[PDB]
Amino acid sequence: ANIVGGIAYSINNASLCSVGFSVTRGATKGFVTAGHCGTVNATARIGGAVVGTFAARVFPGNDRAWVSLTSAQTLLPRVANGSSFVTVRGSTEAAVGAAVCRSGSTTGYQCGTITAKNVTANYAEGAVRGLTQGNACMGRGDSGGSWITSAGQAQGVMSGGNVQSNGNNCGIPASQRSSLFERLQPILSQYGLSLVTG
Repeated sequence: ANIVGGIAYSINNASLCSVGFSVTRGATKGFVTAGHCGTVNATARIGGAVVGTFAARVFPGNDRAWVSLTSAQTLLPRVANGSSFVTVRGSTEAAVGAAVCRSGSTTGYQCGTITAKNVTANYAEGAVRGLTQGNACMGRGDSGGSWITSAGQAQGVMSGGNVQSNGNNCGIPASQRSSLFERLQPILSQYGLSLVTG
């Protein structure tokens, strides 16, 4: 399969989440995603085919993971934007007030601004701290998906937010949205990963 940020993948033939970013760890191919998406050794599938397994994760406390892929997979420095693509050019962290977009299987490509940093989410499983907050909308299934600036700077991976009864927060104004992502930089350093860029 071609690995592109924002596309759907399944975990152990059950849950559905979104790809974060293509990465390498030496000769090993992979992608980063959210930790709540799967446990270590869980099997990831794209288009019905096994593509790899969860190599490591932290959730809760943090919300990060990476999936170790078979050599047959094709890593790409891209994030889905409809039929088009946003090129991943680096991982410069944007400041509060910056415009940012996110890509996921459920709500697709959505944009907003970064509104706060170091936010704590109180999930069913426990607290996750240090999250960055934006007001781009999102829905269930967008978890793990890319957050990236239009200029191609990868920001992090979708963790969660204040979804409504319809499963997303698209139906409320941006001013009322809390869409939270896990910063990319600590994921890269924790697992010794390098971002695939173009």
